[PDB]
Amino acid sequence: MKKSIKFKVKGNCPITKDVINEYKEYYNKCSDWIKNNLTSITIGEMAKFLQETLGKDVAYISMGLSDEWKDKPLYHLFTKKYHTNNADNLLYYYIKEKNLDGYKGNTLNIGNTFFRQFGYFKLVVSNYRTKIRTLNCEIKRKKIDADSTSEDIEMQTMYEIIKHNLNKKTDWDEFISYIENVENPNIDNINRYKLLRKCFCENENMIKNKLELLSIEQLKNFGGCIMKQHINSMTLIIQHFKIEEKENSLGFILNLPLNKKQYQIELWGNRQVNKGTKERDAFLNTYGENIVFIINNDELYVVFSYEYELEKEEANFVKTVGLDVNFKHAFFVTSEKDNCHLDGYINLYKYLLEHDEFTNLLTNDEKKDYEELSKVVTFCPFENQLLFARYNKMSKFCKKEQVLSKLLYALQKQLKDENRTKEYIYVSCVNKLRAKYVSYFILKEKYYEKQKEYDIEMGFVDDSTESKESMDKRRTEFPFRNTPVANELLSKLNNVQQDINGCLKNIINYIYKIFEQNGYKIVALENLENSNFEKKQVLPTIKSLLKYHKLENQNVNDIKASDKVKEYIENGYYELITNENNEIVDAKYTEKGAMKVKNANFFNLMMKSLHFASVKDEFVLLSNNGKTQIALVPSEFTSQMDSTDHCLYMKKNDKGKLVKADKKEVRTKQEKHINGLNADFNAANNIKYIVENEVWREIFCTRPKKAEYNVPSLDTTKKGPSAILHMLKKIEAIKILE
RNA sequence: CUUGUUGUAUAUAUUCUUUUAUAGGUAUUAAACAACGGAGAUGAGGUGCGCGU
DNA sequence: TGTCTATTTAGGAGA
DNA sequence: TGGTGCCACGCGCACCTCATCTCCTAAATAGACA
Ligand SMILES: [Mg+2]
Ligand SMILES: [Mg+2]
Ligand SMILES: [Mg+2]
Ligand SMILES: [Mg+2]
Ligand SMILES: [Mg+2]
Repeated sequence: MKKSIKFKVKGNCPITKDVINEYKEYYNKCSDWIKNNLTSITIGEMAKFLQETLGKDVAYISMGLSDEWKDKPLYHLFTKKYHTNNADNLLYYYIKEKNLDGYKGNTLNIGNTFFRQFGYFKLVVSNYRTKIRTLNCEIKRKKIDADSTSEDIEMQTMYEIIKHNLNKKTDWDEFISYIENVENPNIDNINRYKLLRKCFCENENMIKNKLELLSIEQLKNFGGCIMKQHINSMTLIIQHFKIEEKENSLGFILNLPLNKKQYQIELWGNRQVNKGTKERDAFLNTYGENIVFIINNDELYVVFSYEYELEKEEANFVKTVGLDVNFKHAFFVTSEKDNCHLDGYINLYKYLLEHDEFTNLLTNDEKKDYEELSKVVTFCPFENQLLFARYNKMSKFCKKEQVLSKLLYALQKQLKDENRTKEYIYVSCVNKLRAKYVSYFILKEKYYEKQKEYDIEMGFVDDSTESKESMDKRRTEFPFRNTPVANELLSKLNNVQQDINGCLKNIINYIYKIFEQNGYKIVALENLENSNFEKKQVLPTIKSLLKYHKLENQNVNDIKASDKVKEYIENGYYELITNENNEIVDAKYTEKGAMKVKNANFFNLMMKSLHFASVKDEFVLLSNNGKTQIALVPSEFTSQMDSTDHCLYMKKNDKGKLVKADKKEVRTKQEKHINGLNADFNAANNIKYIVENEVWREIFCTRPKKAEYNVPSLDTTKKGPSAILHMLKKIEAIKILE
């Protein structure tokens, strides 16, 4: 397979930001024409024009006037059945004969072949291929009543196939049995899905054809592929260029055709391609025609590609370990009791408990929970509530955060003194990660505050909704992103997130090398794909407490609102500024309510900024060269199933039916599972079981294929609670709860 | 050219920064450890703010 | 009369 | 479900994560300049 190496240009280069901007504008004009004619023009018309004017007996004109494509619209060139080069040539020479992109050359006089046809136009065509070949549909949900039109119900069945992935009839049968068979079902939700399931069977193929028709019909409203204003990149493909080792140096030289002559661009050396290594030999003998110019941080970089041989190892199944990912007490918990057998490993929870100062702050049960976690093999102590004590100064966890931080930094300095580099790097990165997330949160909140200030200041008066044109033009003419305030905040946020990513990579590398050193052949992980959880608790804001809640002119003495609104009013969250007649004119977030809003934002943003569903990607990248491999398992009911029986907990019903027990019934406390273990130790030991048992490995995990770059040795196709729950029942992996 | 990017110092000084404050900016001192397939686009989501309901 | 660099073209069913 | 601990509709303007796909070629000829 082909890899990449970046190089930094050492001197001055003709490639400036203006050249790249001109390239980008040419991209935009070409894509604008393509989007304006994606269905209006036919392939046969373009081919006929070329044959009549230029008059060539070439294959790209013969295939365009063939009967397969003579009548079809322009977007069929981007489908995977049409010949790639033939479609490129037909489109390019039609646009060129017509001058449809307004091309008048370029500033550096770069060879028009290497700049226009095989540069921006080639990227445009390759982008429009991705759009067409993965064409989707956009349907807005709607509640269907008992007496509703056929068109409304027909659309909603297509909607449910799009979102919930209901292809086969078994997909519907599992989904209904997942929704139905649970304590306290929602009758309204089941009625809609049953109606749509009935409709799906009667028009199943018509649904699959109307989906395609609607996708093609929506392509008219497509805005086209647009090269963003923040790109600062340019790709040229040149068949004949040269890369030579610079004599008496560790650098390289790029000989490039620039305005009918040869230009030389000097490149800094790269430790990925060193003089005595085999990677320099592979790079220098197998590089490709791809050349990238990118301006990152006001500096020019050059990218290339080259071939390489991958010797990634196969799975072994001799010693496996699971791993759950959490946020409340530990970042990573394995499925292995710590018994002073792993080498290079240090227990930070078994370090915290050795100090009397920390345990004295612990209540009797909390102390037992920490002593519970300290026997497992854990990593990177993250404390969601203790960390928020840094921002919320009037908190109840403040003294615990101070002691935790002090002990952690003392351990860091001690490890630095004793020359234990891997452990020292790990501890320092844990400290820095905890510190940097708070900075990220502060910067995000400031961004929100400044945006609100700017919007209220502008005072956008718009005539009507439902259309952008009716609204004030200033709302599009002067958006908040343009002002200088927004740019500094985003720069600071990007820097903080970069630090976070680096620290996380260091921690994961530590974990992987610990597992690799002792002879663990496979590491199993959850298949995490979403981390954008909804903000499940947002207090009714000032606008929403007076408009949607209709509390604007009600009575404080007699509040005609919801029970939850009564709960909120009873506590001091709000400041109702009533008038002389006890009519509310304004409402203000008090200190308690504002702090609650900040807390909700803090925990919601923690899921994303720490890249919850991307640590398996780091483990895969480390598994590309290492001896330990990676297995991805479905992340359903792993923190809801017994690790000592490998069974689910299902209770009876009022009708005597076995249904699914609530997730909060097998989980009394968030740290304990009813089986008498730690839930993270339970969840990680569930994860290991799929790999451990040959039966479950074949049932849930895909067959081991050839080793590939960024590919787990074991992966999963099934995605969804209904899919996993259905398979769990069929193998009798179920026990009856009390 | 003892050479690229990113992470790692609770390191020295600062009438620096609450818009990174157990951290950064600005200017120094030091050491190794590690990872590195790049570009663009499209799509699905979540979240912020304003105008309406 | 070379001597380098830009620039077309690349299939398919049909036979 | 997973992470926590359970949550309003339209129009827009912006920022983030995560998934997926394209693409990384070679020969032969035409032209620019002496
Ligand atoms: Mg988990
Ligand atoms: Mg940094
Ligand atoms: Mg867990
Ligand atoms: Mg660097
Ligand atoms: Mg470095």
